[PDB]
Formats: sequence, C-alpha cells, structure tokens
Amino acid sequence: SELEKAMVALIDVFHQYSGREGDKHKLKKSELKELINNELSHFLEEIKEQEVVDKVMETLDNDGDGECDFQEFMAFVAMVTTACHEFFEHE
Amino acid sequence: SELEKAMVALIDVFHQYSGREGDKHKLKKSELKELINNELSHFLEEIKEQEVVDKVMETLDNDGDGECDFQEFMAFVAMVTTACHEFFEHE
Amino acid sequence: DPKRLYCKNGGFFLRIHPDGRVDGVREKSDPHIKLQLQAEERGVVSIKGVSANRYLAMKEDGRLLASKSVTDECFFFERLESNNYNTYRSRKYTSWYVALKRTGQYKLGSKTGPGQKAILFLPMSA
Amino acid sequence: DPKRLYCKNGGFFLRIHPDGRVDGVREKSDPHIKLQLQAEERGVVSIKGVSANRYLAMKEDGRLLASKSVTDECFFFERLESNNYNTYRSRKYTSWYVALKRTGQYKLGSKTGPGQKAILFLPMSA
Repeated sequence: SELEKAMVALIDVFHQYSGREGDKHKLKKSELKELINNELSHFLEEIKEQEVVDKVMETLDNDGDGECDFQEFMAFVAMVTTACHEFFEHE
Repeated sequence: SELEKAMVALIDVFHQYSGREGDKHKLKKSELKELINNELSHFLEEIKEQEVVDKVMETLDNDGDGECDFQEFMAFVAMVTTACHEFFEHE
Repeated sequence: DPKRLYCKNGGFFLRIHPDGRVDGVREKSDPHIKLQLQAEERGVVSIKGVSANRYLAMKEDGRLLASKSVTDECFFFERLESNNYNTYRSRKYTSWYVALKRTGQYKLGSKTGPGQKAILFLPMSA
Repeated sequence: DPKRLYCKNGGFFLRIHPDGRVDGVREKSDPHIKLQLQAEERGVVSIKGVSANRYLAMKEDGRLLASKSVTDECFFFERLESNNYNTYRSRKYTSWYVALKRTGQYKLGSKTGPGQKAILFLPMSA
C-alpha cells in the first residue's frame, strides 16, 4: 500500500533525525529545520529567513516543553505542506 | 529525499480517497476507515470493532463539522500509527 | 500489586462497581479499576475488585457482574496471546470470554470469540 | 478597494500607523492594515493607509515610515514576480525594496535584495 510504505520510511527518518538530538525519540527544534532543509527543500524552496519555522513550532510543541513526538511529527509534515501552499491565499 | 517522495504519494492518495466523498478535498468519515482498512491494514491488523476509529475522529475534526483536510489528514496517519503502538501501554 | 485490565477495544479499563455492575472507563483516576488477580490453579485466576470487595463472575446467560461470594463462575483461564495480550475464558463456560465494548459497556460472553478486539486485555500495574 | 499587503515572510500584513510608524501584524482585525494603492504611472504606485491618511515613504537611510505629504520617496514600482507575488522597489532608491521581518518589525531598505522572503508581498482584498 501507499501509506504503508510511507510509514516505514517516515518511522525510520523520524528516528534517524531524532538521533541528532542525542536519543532517538525526540527532536530539538534544529532537527525539524534540518528536515525542511533536506527532505522538503525540493518542495519548499523558501525558508531562509525562517517563516514556516515560526509557525510550525507553534503547533508542534503541543506538550509545552519543546519536545517533539511521532504525533506532531506527521502533523509537522502536514503543516509545512499546507502552510506554504495556502501561503498564496490567506484570510 | 524521503519525505519529498512521501508527499507526492500522500497528496495523491488524499485526493484519490477524497474523491469517494464527491469532490476531492475532504473525506466523509467512511473514507478515513477505508484508508485504515486498505493502506494501514498491513500494519494495523485490528480495527474490526472500530476502536482506533473512535479516537481518530476525536482529533481529526478540528473544525467541528466532520470535514477532513490536509492538516488533519497527515495527523491522522500519526494518530493511527502511535495509538495502536502505544496501545500496549496506556496511562 | 493492583492491576488494571486495559482492553485493546476502545482503550477502556475494566471497572468493577461495589453495586455489582462492571463497565469500562478511560480515566485512570477511578479507584474501581484496580483489580487483584488471585490464582487458584496454574492458568486459572479470579479477578477481584480492590475498592469493590467483589469478584468478577459470568452468568449462564452471558452477563458479566461482580459477586460477593466466590463461585465457580468467578474463575477465568488466564491465557497469553501471541500479541502479548491476556485472554480470559470462563472455567464454567469454556466457550465464553470476557470482553468490553468500544461503547464503554461490557460485552456479552455469549457474543465473544477468538479474533475479536474486546477479548484482548492488558493487566497494567496501578 | 482596500488592499492588505501580505508578506510571505512570517505571514504579516503591512500595517501603517497614524503616528507615522509602520510594522507587520497577523491579526486581520486591525483597520490600519487596509492600504490604498494609488497609481501615478504604469508600474508606479503609492501606498496610502486608509485609516491612517499617510503615504508610505522610504528614507535615504533605509528606514520606512508614513509621510503626510506625497514626496518622491512615496512612489514604489509595482512588479509581479514569477511566484505570483508583488515586489515594491522605491522610485527614489532603485536599489532598495520594501520588506517586513519575520519578527513583526519592518526591514531596512538598505538590507533588502532579490531572493529574500521579506520582499514578497501579496495585495489581499480587504
């Protein structure tokens, strides 16, 4: 299936990037930017001054400690995908 | 990149399944279950009595109208992935 | 020592009420979800509610309730499934299992069977 | 008629204050984000704050403020970028552009340039 194969990749990538923090279950902000500047850099060719980063960090840290998790990890992908796309038409 | 390719697939699958509703930008609950029973059925071999379905619909409908969107679509993938996994240890 | 039977069907814990009723709740703040598993035989345990002082029993109709006296229907077979979950089958009714519905209400033993989600319990420490 | 200059850098609207200060805000409830684009020449427009009664002007130092009088520094070149956004370059300073910082404050014209995110504005109807 599609989502099935995506899961295998997303799960591994999540742990891979979270390894930069020290462990392998959480990201420390910088890793989030690394993801955008490496995995989504082919789609979102903006960033630079850190625009989407300011927005994602407002929805990602749902716990309130700056700790990322699988729950917000996939939501992060949605956020960066929709935010940059809908950036052409706000309210 | 990894997420890059995943995006292409996720975006297509989203529109593909949203087409079951009538248009191609939202899901009408049934399509969500269809996704779980077709794409995530290889990973989550449970469901049946609709357990995760009861939890996902509690976080997916952020608007409060039963209308799905790209924002909650990817969050949905996270929810079904973590919920079933962490179902082995609850608070 | 006290264990909370967490069902993989909806995510509910087996809650025994002092009145005799049994249901499933999600809140871990409930003191009635603390059950004690007493062993009578190898693979046969009795579920007793700590803050209920009643034992879990199944009736010859399929209903599940809490008795104040230990009966033959208060003994369930403790089996470990291949999915790391515990299956409880009545010793009095070898064809009926314990189960909780996703609605939070108990499931009729007469409507249980291998393969269901409601029959998968996980004894989490309290 | 009134247009809100939505910057793709942080998602802020150009807000002109009646005191002469200019900044960026995200709240669409602010009546000072309603600007009127007056065309003087083909490709040359002047940005005037409706609920401010002041025209946007850039100083020879790079600062951006609102003047009560129409000066030669109140005229900006309206160009459409390939990304469907509007770029505004001063007619007085053909090397400086209008920009908003992701922090909410305005960006110095002397620190602008092609390729930045702060120089991308989108005139959204109000």
